[PDB]
Amino acid sequence: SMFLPPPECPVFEPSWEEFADPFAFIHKIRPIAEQTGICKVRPPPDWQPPFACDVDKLHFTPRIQRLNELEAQTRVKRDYTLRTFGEMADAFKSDYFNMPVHMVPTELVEKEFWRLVSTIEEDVTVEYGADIASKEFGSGFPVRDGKIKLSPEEEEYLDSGWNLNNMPVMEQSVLAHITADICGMKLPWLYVGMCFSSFCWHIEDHWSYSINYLHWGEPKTWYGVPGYAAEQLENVMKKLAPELFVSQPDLLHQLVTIMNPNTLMTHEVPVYRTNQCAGEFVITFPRAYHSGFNQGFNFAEAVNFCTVDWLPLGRQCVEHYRLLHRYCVFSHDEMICKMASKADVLDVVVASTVQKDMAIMIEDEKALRETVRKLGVIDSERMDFELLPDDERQCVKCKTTCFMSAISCSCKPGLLVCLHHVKELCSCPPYKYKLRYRYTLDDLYPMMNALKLRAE
Ligand SMILES: CCN(CCN(C)C)C(=O)CNCc1cc(C(N)=O)ccn1
Ligand SMILES: [Mn+2]
Ligand SMILES: [Mn+2]
Ligand SMILES: [Mn+2]
Ligand SMILES: [Zn+2]
Ligand SMILES: [Zn+2]
Repeated sequence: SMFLPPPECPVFEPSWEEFADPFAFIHKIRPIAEQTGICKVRPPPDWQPPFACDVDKLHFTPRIQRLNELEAQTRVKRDYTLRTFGEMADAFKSDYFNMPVHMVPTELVEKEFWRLVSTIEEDVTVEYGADIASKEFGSGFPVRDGKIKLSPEEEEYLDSGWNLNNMPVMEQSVLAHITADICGMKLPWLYVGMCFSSFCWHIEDHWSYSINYLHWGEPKTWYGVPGYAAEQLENVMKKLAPELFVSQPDLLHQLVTIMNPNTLMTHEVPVYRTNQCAGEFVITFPRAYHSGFNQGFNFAEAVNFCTVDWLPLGRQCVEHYRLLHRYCVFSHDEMICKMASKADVLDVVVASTVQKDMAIMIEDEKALRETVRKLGVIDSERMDFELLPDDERQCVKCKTTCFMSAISCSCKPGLLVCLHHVKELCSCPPYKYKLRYRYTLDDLYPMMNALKLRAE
């Protein structure tokens, strides 16, 4: 056999009552769906957000993609309109199979994708569209304030919990009250697909959820691995493609690849599949590896998503980043402290969950400060870390974005290390160093206490 399709991931068909609140729904399905990494959600049949777009006025520049298994691709890096892209895309698939596009079976495209990527003699290239929601490339969902009168049907979906523009700013999102420069994680991204255009194996930034909606067009085929098996997958991948695991100079140089799910399955990594059709959602859970390809010309929209369930995994993720020397998108501790400073307006369940994470943060910080004092760092000064651009507050050694504290030395102006890397700053003795801290321990306990009062 060439390709043995992985088993199907779970599919949910919520009632209107179940669907109305996405956070409740996603919490409810977690015990099932976290075991598979991905799941598919079919909205109720009358949930039909209208899509409108001028195919001649929307412009984008897609990336050329070689389709070679295990070959390195960079995670981010010729102008088309949506019309001219669609014409290219349709002609490509039509010519590839010598058939009309709807007649090409999904099973065949999948088999052929996996043949094509493993065959060295084949050098098939396609074009992959990825674009932030913006003035120049709008969301597929309705949004306010475009200097345009919206239809009543459009207005029905402005405030939907499953309008991907709203999910990050709803009260149950833990990023709802955050306002650091992290646009990539509260704003949707648009993906214009064609036959075989592919998303390599990856997990989301900070191990966040993702929500993915296929607005229209031909299906999107997915493979997913549960969070629990993330390190098994990485070990399998490292053995077969070690070049992908060399550390990156920055966060725009991440290496990813196409890899046959049968290889993962041969090494006892659990993998699930689905074909996502127009009008369906795919949800990826924290640290759930996923990859896939498009069956044909299509239009998808996705957003990162951080719930109360995610919060403690977010802390683990930043620890894992420190161990790997990987750059952070934002400071998790900064997020926690921001939320604490708004305790009175938080959702009560969010308040309760932030309180728990904050207690861990404070105890770890207490221990770290005791440790650096014993190393002979004596001098200290308060510092408003949040005011520094990220690249001015990264640990020299592990690249973590500092917030709670860091160590500086006047012999190396502007350099910082986190409290795990006091020995990596410079050759001067520790009495010349200064502990730079955002809060005293006595500042922190009342912040956590406000959260407790809000939580009731
Ligand atoms: C939430 C959107 N986002 C942030 C974008 N930035 C990293 C640039 C992602 O990474 C999503 N992960 C990539 C991806 C693509 C696709 C696709 N082309 O259908 C499906 C699943 N995952
Ligand atoms: Mn090939
Ligand atoms: Mn993704
Ligand atoms: Mn001062
Ligand atoms: Zn460090
Ligand atoms: Zn020094």
